[PDB]
Amino acid sequence: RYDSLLQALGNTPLVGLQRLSPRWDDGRDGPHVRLWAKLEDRNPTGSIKDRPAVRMIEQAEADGLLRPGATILEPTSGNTGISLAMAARLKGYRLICVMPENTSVERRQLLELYGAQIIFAVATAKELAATNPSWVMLYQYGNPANTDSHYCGTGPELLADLPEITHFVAGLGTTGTLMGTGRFLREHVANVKIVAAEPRVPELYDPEILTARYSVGAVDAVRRTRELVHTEGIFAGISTGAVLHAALGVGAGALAAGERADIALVVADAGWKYLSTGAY
Amino acid sequence: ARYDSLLQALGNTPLVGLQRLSPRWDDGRDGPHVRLWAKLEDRNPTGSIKDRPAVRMIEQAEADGLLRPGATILEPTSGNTGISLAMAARLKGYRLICVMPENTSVERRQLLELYGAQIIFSAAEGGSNTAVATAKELAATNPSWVMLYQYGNPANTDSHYCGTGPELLADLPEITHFVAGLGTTGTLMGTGRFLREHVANVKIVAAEPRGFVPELYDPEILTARYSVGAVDAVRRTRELVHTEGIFAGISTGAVLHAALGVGAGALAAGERADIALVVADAGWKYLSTGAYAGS
Ligand SMILES: O=C(Nc1ccc(Cl)cc1)Nc1cccc(C(=O)O)c1
Ligand SMILES: O=C(Nc1ccc(Cl)cc1)Nc1cccc(C(=O)O)c1
Ligand SMILES: *Cc1c(COP(=O)(O)O)cnc(C)c1O
Ligand SMILES: *Cc1c(COP(=O)(O)O)cnc(C)c1O
Repeated sequence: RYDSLLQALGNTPLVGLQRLSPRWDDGRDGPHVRLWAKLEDRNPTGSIKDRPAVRMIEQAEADGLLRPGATILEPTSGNTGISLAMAARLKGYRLICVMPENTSVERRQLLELYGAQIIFAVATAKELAATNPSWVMLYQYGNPANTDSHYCGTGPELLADLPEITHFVAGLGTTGTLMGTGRFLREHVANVKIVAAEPRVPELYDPEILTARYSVGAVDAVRRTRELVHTEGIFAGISTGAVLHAALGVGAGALAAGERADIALVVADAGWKYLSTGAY
Repeated sequence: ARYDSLLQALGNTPLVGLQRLSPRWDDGRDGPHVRLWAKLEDRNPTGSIKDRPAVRMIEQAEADGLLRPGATILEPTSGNTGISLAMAARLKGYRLICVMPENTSVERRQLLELYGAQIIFSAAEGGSNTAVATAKELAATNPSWVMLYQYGNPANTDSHYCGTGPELLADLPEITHFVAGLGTTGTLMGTGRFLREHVANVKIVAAEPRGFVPELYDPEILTARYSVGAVDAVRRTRELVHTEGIFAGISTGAVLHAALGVGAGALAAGERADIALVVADAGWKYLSTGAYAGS
C-alpha cells in the first residue's frame, strides 16, 4: 500500500503476446520468437510519463530549485503535461503547458481538470522561461531525471520479468525511455538489441545506444493499434502501434534467421485520449 | 511480474492511502485516525473492476460446458461489463451481443464497437430494467446465445470472494469499513462475505443512485445502504482528483460520498476507522458528459 498516488507508480506488468508472436512455442520448425508487452498505461495518469514527471519534480525539489507555489513550465504534446499537472496539484505548484494546437481534446480536458493552464512549442516555452526566471522549466528533453527514471525503473523491472530478453522496442520522442532502459539493458545484457520507432534532437539523445531506428508512417501505426486490440485485447494508444510494427519487423527477421527472440515492447499509453481522433 | 495473456494481468490492484481527503490521517491527539483507503480497479485489463467477474464468468461457463469456440455471448450492461466481455471474447474467439441503454456515454459505444461487439441500444425509459428485460427477450429468440447474466451468476460474487477480498485484507488488515457501489451486488456480496469471515467488527456499506433486485443480492451481508445523487457524486469525483490526483469515474464519487459520511461519523464519535473504498473505474469514458469541466 501507498501513502500517495505518486507512489503507486511503475512495477507495470509484462504480458506475452501469444497470438501476435511470430512463433510462441519452440518446435520442430525452429525456436520461439516472442513479443512481450509492458503496460505503462497502468500508471498514475495512464501513461509512461508519470515516471520522468515525478522523478523530475522530486529532483528539482531535492535540489531546492522548486519551492511552495512556484510556477512550472513544460513543453509537451500531452502525456507529460498530464503527469506534471497531477503531481503539481498534489504538491502545490502551478503548471503551464505549452502544447501544439493539433492535440486531442481529451488531453486538454484532463489538463484543465488538473488545474493546468494551456498556451498553444519547445521554442515558445524556452522563450517564456527566459521571460520569467521565477518559473521552473524541468525540460523533459534535456533533464537527466527523465533518463534516470527509466534507467532506475523501467529497465530493471523489464530485466527482472524477462531476463531472457533479446530486444527492447520503444518510441523515440524525448528519448528518455530508450536511452535509460537502453543504457541499463546494454550495461547488463550482453548483445541486447535496442530498437526505436519514430514518426515518418533533444539533449538527452545518446547516438551510441540504439541498435536500430525504424521510421513508421501514421497509417501503419493506426492499423497496428487496431490489430493489437483485435488480437491481444490491449486498447493501446497510437505510439504503441508503431512500436508494435517495428517489433514485428524484428520478429519477422528472427523468425527468418531461425533464431530465438524475446522482444520486449512498450505500451506507452491506452487508447482513451485518442478516441476523439476517430482512429478506433 | 510476468503474464502469458492479458486475462492474467488482472487484479492485485493497488491500495493507496488518501491523506489529504481522510477526515483525519494521523493517529494523534484530538482523536484516533479516520483513514480512507482506495482500491484502484482501473488498474485492470479494460480499466474497470468488471474484468474480475467478466473473466471468471466466462471461465466458469467454459468449465461447465456452456461455452464453446464460435459461441455468441449475450449480455445486458451499462458499459463496463460489456467492454470486459468484449476483450475476453477477442482472446477466446467468441462473438458478443451487448444490450446497453441508449443514454450511456459516447466513449463506451466507441470502445465496445472497437472490440467488435454488437450493441443493441435499449430505451432510456426504464434503465437497467429495460436493458435486462430486453436481453431476456433476446435470450429467448435464440437460445444458442449464452447469457452469462451478471446479475445472478455467483461467478460474479466469486471473483470478489477469491480476489478483491483477500487482496484487501492482506493490504489493510486493520480494516473497519468497506465501501463500494451496489449494482449487480457481486462486489459487496463477495468482498463482504470474505471480510465478515475474517474481520470481526467489519462494516459493509453500499452506495446506490438516488426496478428489480438482482439474484445475487444477500442483504444480510450489508450493514448500511446510502442513496447518492449524481450532483453529489460528481462534486465528490472532482474532489478526489483535485486532492489526491486520482481521475475516477462518477461511481467512485458516490462511493466517496458514502465513505466520507461514514468517516465523519467515526470522527465525531471519537473512534478509529480504516475505510477501504473501491475506485471501480477511471474518468476516461465519462469526460464527454461534461462532469469534469467547471461545475
Ligand atoms: O514521442 C511521442 N510519441 C511517439 C509517437 C509516435 C512514435 Cl512512432 C513514437 C513516439 N510522444 C511524446 C514525445 C515527447 C513528449 C511527449 C509529451 O508527453 O509531451 C510525448
Ligand atoms: O452499478 C453501477 N454503477 C453505479 C453507479 C452509481 C452508484 Cl451510486 C453505484 C453503482 N454499474 C453497473 C451495475 C451493473 C452492471 C454494470 C455493467 O457494467 O454492466 C454496471
Ligand atoms: C513520451 C512518449 C513516448 C516516447 O518516449 P520518450 O521517453 O519520450 O522517447 C511514446 N509514446 C507515448 C504515448 C509517450 O507519451
Ligand atoms: C459494476 C460497477 C459498480 C458496482 O459494482 P457491482 O459489483 O456490480 O455491484 C460500480 N461502479 C462501476 C463503475 C461499475 O462498473
